[PDB]
Amino acid sequence: RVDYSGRSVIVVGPQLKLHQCGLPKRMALELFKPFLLKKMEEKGIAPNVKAARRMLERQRDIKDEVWDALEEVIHGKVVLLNRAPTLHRLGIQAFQPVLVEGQSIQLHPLVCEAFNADFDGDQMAVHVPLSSFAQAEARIQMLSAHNLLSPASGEPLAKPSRDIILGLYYITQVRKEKKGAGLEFATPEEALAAHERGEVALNAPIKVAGRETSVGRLKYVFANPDEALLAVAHGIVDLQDVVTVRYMGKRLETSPGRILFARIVAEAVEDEKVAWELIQLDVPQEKNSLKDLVYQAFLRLGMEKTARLLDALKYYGFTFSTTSGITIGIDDAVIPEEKKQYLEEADRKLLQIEQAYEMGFLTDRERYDQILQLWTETTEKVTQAVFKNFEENYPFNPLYVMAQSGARGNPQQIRQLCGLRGLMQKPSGETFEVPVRSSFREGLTVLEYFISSHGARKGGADTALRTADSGYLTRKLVDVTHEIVVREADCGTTNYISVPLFQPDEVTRSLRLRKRADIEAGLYGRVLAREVEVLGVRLEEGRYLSMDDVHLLIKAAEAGEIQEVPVRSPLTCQTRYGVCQKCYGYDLSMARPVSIGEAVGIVAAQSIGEPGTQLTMRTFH
Amino acid sequence: GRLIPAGTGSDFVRFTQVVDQKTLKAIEEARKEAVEA
Amino acid sequence: MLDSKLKAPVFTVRTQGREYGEFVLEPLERGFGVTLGNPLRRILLSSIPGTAVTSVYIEDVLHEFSTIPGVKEDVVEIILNLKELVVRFLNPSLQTVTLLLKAEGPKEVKARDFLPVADVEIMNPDLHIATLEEGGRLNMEVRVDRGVGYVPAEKHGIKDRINAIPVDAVFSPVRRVAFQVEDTRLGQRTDLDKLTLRIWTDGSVTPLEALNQAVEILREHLTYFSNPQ
Amino acid sequence: MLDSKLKAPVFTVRTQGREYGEFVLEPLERGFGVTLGNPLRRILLSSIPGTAVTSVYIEDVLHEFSTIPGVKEDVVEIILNLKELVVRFLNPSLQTVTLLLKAEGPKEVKARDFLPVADVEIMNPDLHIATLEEGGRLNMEVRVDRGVGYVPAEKHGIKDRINAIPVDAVFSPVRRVAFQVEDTRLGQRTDLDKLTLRIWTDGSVTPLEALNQAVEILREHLTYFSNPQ
Amino acid sequence: AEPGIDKLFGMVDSKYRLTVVVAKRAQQLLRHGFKNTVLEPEERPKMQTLEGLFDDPNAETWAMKELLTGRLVFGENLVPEDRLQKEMERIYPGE
Amino acid sequence: LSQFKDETNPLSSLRHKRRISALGPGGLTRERAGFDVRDVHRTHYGRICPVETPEGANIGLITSLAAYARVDELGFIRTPYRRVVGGVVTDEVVYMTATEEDRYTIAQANTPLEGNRIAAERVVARRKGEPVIVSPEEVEFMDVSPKQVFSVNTNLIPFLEHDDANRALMGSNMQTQAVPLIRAQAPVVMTGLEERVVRDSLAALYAEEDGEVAKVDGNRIVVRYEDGRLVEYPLRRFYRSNQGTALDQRPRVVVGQRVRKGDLLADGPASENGFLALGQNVLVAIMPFDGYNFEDAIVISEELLKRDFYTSIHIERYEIEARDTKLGPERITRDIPHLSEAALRDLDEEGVVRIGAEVKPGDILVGRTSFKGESEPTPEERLLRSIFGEKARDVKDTSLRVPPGEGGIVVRTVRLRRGDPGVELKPGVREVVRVYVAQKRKLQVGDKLANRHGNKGVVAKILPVEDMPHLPDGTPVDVILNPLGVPSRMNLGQILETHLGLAGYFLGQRYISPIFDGAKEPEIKELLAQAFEVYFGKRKGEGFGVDKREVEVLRRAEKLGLVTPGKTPEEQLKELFLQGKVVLYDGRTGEPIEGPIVVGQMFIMKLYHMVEDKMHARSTGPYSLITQQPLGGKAQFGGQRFGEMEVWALEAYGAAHTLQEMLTLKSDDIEGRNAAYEAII
Ligand SMILES: [Mg+2]
Ligand SMILES: [Zn+2]
Repeated sequence: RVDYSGRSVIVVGPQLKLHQCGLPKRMALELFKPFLLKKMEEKGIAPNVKAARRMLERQRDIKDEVWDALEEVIHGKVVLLNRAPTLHRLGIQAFQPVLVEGQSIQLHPLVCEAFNADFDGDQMAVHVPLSSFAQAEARIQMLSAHNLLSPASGEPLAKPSRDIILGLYYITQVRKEKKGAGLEFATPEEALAAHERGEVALNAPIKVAGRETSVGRLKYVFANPDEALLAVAHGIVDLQDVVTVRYMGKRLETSPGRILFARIVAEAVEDEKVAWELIQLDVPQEKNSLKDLVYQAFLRLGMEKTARLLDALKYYGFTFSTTSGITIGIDDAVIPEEKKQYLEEADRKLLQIEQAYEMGFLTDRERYDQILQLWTETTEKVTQAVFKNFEENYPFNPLYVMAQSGARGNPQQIRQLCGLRGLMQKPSGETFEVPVRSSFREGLTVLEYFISSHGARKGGADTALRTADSGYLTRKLVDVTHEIVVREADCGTTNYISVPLFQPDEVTRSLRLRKRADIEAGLYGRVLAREVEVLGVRLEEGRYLSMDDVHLLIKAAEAGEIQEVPVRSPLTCQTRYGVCQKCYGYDLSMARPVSIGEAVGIVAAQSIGEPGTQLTMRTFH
Repeated sequence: GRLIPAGTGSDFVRFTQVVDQKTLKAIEEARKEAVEA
Repeated sequence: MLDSKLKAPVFTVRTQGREYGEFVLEPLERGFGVTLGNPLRRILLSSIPGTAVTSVYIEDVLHEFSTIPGVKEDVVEIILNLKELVVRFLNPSLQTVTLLLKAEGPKEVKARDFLPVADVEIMNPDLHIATLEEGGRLNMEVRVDRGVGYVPAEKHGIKDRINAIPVDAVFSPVRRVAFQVEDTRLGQRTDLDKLTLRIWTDGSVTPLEALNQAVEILREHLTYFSNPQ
Repeated sequence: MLDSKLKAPVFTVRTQGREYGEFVLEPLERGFGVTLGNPLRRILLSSIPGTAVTSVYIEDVLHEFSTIPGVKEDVVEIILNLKELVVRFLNPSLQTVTLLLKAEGPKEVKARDFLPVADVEIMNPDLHIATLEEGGRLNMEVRVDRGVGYVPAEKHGIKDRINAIPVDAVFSPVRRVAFQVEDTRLGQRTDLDKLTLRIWTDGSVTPLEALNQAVEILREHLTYFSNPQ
Repeated sequence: AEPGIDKLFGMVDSKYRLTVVVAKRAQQLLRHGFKNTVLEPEERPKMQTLEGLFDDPNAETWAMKELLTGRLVFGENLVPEDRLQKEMERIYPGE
Repeated sequence: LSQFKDETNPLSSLRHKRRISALGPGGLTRERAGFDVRDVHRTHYGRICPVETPEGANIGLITSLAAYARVDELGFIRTPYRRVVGGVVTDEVVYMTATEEDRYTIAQANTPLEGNRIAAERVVARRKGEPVIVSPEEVEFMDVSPKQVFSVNTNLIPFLEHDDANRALMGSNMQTQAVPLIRAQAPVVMTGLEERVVRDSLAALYAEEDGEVAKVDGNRIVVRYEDGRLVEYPLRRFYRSNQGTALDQRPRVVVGQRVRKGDLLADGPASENGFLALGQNVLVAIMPFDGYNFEDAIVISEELLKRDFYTSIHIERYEIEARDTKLGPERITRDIPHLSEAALRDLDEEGVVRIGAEVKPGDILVGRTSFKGESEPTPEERLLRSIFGEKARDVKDTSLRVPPGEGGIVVRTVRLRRGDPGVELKPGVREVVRVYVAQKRKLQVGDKLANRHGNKGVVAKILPVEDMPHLPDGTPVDVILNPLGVPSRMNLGQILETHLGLAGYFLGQRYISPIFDGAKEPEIKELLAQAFEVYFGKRKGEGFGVDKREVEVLRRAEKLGLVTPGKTPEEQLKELFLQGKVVLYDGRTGEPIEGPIVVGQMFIMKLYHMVEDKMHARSTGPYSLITQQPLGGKAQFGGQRFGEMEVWALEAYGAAHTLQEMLTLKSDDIEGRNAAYEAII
């Protein structure tokens, strides 16, 4: 048990910046008691230590002067925060305390992803770095706002979680309303006029499918950037509306919100043009686009500057979300009109299967496996049906966007509310013959409910297991891997592995380009063993291949210039106990090369233990 | 309960000192003093 | 004074040029920074009446979607550049001023090229209207008015000359407003509103000036609650 | 005056009692009904002063969690009913008034049972304090103060008599605010804002009074933009 | 995040080295007297109850604020281990 | 198997009475065998709830039975099923054994019924654990009720039907954690058993036989039955529940009242009017706020505290003993040897603290005096005492104090001295001193509240009524729930509750939506319709129409697809309201919130604060005797554990020192921690 420890309930701290964290002064006081005592003596509050002690032994006795003392002792010090299962190194992060009233601990929303913590009563512990050294490391290499990219993947972890996307998404989406009369302005001038008046009338919308420009573009043109928003503020143009605007050198046909997003980033980091180069305003910002943005900003502009962008997004996402007024009603979950069809069609088809068995054609089994096949297909049918519904008719259905935007929702989940959750398995594993005809929108019956219940337990029983299986694993991994640490000079043994860009057997034999992901996995931030000249550029030897480079090799393999890639690796290192800079690679939590002395052994063992909690668990062997 | 072999606990950096140009000239002055008589 | 009244809004200012002007004011009680910043904002944008090009008439041009020979820019691009033009008249007697300009041949047409008008001044001289090649004939009359807020060219539909084309109304020397309400700690209680609002201005007027006008409009409106009925 | 100034906010009022008071004011320019109604609302709820039971002393009761014989209600229920009591004193001279009441036996104790005090008035007479059975002895002293906002009984900790028990402070005499901005048609232009805000009050002050105080707070705050720095 | 952390990172050969430097600089900043600094005059360390950070709030926030400047020197073996502590006591007062 | 009654609130104390466990005698089912038992077997129908069992390792092994589940002759849960001879359904019921259930073709209750007549040719039935579409002529037996399928605790959920069985579990266990508020309120929408719950549980006091009331004290209701008798019914004023929740019986009957047999005389700890009541139906908007409701955070309107809404009374029972040491008896006296009378005030009674005294952390609750050393005096302390006052009481201050965290006002005390009446004083125990303290807990930022569905969350911010979301008519929302928490989890039932709620708000009425037979989407849209008239009808007459704001949000709403383009705003808003959402203005800006947002009367309870909750925090403290690591207990908090998983976390980082610290200076370095402290000092 640590001596300078603490633990309380946690609570979202929206205004807080990644940098800091809200810590109850009342907690801080005990935590930093000795640091305070002495500081009391440095001021007039108390003559000596023992005094300063008795001065605080009772709650009613504290002069408001003491808070000012503690607040002064904590000036630039930082503390560590822990979460229930510490699965990876980010399971503990350092922040600057900003003392606050009450019992709760104010936590930043962006790091809620690193520690798997939600606010249904989760509680985090808190420790204190006593030595000037422990502090040094803590706030240098352990502080949150510095470790933005994961050690598992060069993907950021400071990604705009649920609420932020939801906000940033709604702002940048464009709308489409009613196509009745001709949509052709690309050519006639009588087309501009007639469909401009017809729009003024009740027939043409401001956002109609009319190739070049829906009358919504025809009506409004905005000179400078600002001009655009001002009209919005006056109630002329919604943010999600299709309008034309003049930017730096182009007449760009892009929506208000999109134009605004542009600024947000353009402002977060003042290199405005550099802000435009790494952003895609041609689409609604999903978590991935954002994720991407983050990464890019990280390699492009620099670490701290990224941090700023992060909170910038955090802030506006949060705000815009509030105003967007997205909510949850029963009618918002919309059931397709096709559901009845697909159901009945498959219904009668079941009847045939029955008549086919009543006669003696299909064996007891054949019947069974044929029925399930009917549903499994029929169910997947309703699924793409509901989506199509929303995709076509309600682009801004609440329940929808959240799932489209990197926000919240799973295709399979949606299915259970709007479409229907169809097949649940029996106790053993044999799926039931009858499906669950109902959705959650309508009354899941007394029994279709019970039916689906079974499968629920197995999922929970499974989750209960990786809570510790996850450990079973990491343990073993750390037992074998702890010793492994980066301590080197470029290990001179050049024995290298060749990464395959093609796989021999999807379909028997057909050579194919590996998935952009796997390949990424294989060559991201590696060190070329030998030089490779590919599409025109000469990748030199020993060069660390950035994601941009691993994007080139692929583009090259697409063309047909390389089937393998020479690259250093741990599997071929010479340092007996340890691995070197050139053989490990890039990925420290930072994107440059690995820094000597990184505890890779574990960093590794961890990245592999966590996701393990997501894999199925029937029987070991 | 020893310092960790890995990390800031690297033989590579366990030893590193810092200086001010003021303390730089002060140590060379000590070297100058080494000249006897 | 010493206790509650000396503990008074420390009005602090930071202004560079006539365009940007930050304004801080704290302490404030609970949720007042918002109570103030928001209205001022709404005023700073709509109310600070201003000036903007309300109508245009190119002599040979009939519709807004046309292109003039010897003129690189198209009608729509130029009418757009005119929205960028900032003028300033000195007294009420000037409600609607029609500025005139005619230039020919190989010359660049900038706002300084408009024939001077007695009580009117152009703060946007070097702004670029067009690039004339050869045999470039451009003779126009651009209307100018004093109004408030934003008025779509559709809403007013000005009619000086039948072949003229209305323009959208950007009535404000104010470009953008922005206010933040961050906590400030004053001794005893921590809950405190600190209101700081950032104002941008085309230069016609100054942030400070704007702000002053703003507060007054509010004040003047608060007096309108006098005679019951 | 005749044209633009005579065309001035017709301040009309409709007030019944001291609780409800509607207030209409039109015409107003573009989006101003909102510009005004919202701040006033924000003020009317946070900013305005009133009265609330700050402390209580039952004679035989020591802590708040006790129950008095012959009395159906428990200390905590009664102290709760007292928060419901709305009083009204007439001048500054009355900062803290202690109202007294003692009733015995088979009678219902209502607020009217408090012994009258010269400059103080009880608008909540029929409010129910307690139900006494037989041999029911209730003799208490309930403090009353003039303050602003909400103040937890923990925050003040009033000390009249050592066995007394503080109560929570519900000082906004305002219950609820509500404002609507419906279009009004005045001759020429149709776009018009008509601002009418409905104010409810516990009785301590009046809707009108409140409103006045409100606008002033705003005004006083608009003056705080005087001295740059 | 923290001031020019990138800039700092870049000034070292190893990440973990930058940590040792700052920490040891912060050490000396306090022990030998806190005025053992290289950049105090015009734009320096500052806190706001008054502008009093000029005296002793955060040690390393200083160290880093100096290291970001090019006056300090960190080496593997720059100045002999024991003669350093001697020359430093001799020149910096405050105790 | 026998355990403390879980009376966090009557419901909890009941379920805990009727749950069924696996483990125990060991000879029936130990810890090893699992997953086949832990799964919800087919037979569990009406015999065991499939939701009820708790989360965690101990899953499915412990679960409370169902509604109509009954142990016949030998412990065999028989679930009832009614008989159906031919196409005729009976009101007769057979409590059937697991086994026999398989021999028959059984059908569900949802089957369209004309009385005894089945109504559809191809109607569902399930032979033996297999779903089967059977004919009316094969339907041998039918399900008794939707209720029998689950447990009591679960039956209390509104539209169970629309909520993922997974999250519905949370809902059921949440109720078991409901703390009694001094302002109970029945749900705006109930299932139908709230009544029966309070009744079958022993919360409220019911009238035996008809009569009239005589006296209605705050402590007793002596009723007079028509039989010529009258009995005094005491009411547990303020009693201490095992878990520290108040249990008071508040009389609801006035003086001289003719009572019907079985009518509530008094309400139980958490009953409003004979109905179960926890938390309080509160008007709620369901949108995103800044980040105040981000993953599972809840924003609360200060207004909720103005009225004593979520407020609850707790009581902890501090106890201290006068032990007999061979060094000399520990006396309990007002005497506190070393420093002040200031601290002796509330220690009024010589020794004990005075009732009704406000105790804060660190005040003496009780004084006691034990001896200074183990066997010998002190040479150094000998000098000091002599220097300023030799003649000093060589007794040590060992006095029960207020542990950090909190205390309230003392309400009762107990002291048992030498001549024991009929009490059991342990050996060495000279005498005991109990101190019951009480405290009001008004909801605050650290607390957690959750609806019956499963949306669980913590208060992150209490907003000033000044600026939170306000409806067109001045009435503002109490709580703002994040939408995002709804999609992922699948319990639309809450979203359904809020809608019916909105109706009841304007229509001033409460409803009862049964388990799966309850309210239907059309019926609610119907009440909403009625509500539009109360909402907007008065609006018409009161003198005004629609806002620029109201119109504006409409524009964005048709562009959305929530309102039929071309219809009048008045007509459009009706449409939009029927959808369950209304227009809301910011409150901070007064502008509207682009897009209609739903709002309504959702029931929400406040959850009990465990001991761990009491945010711990230890600087320095005791240490184990054999293991030298930090240990707590009574008043020093006790250190937090630094587990392997946590070590690695640091190991992974370059936290060398920070890790050494955690292993040395902070926990085991005897000479380390000492020099440590001092150094810091
Ligand atoms: Mg949680
Ligand atoms: Zn190597």
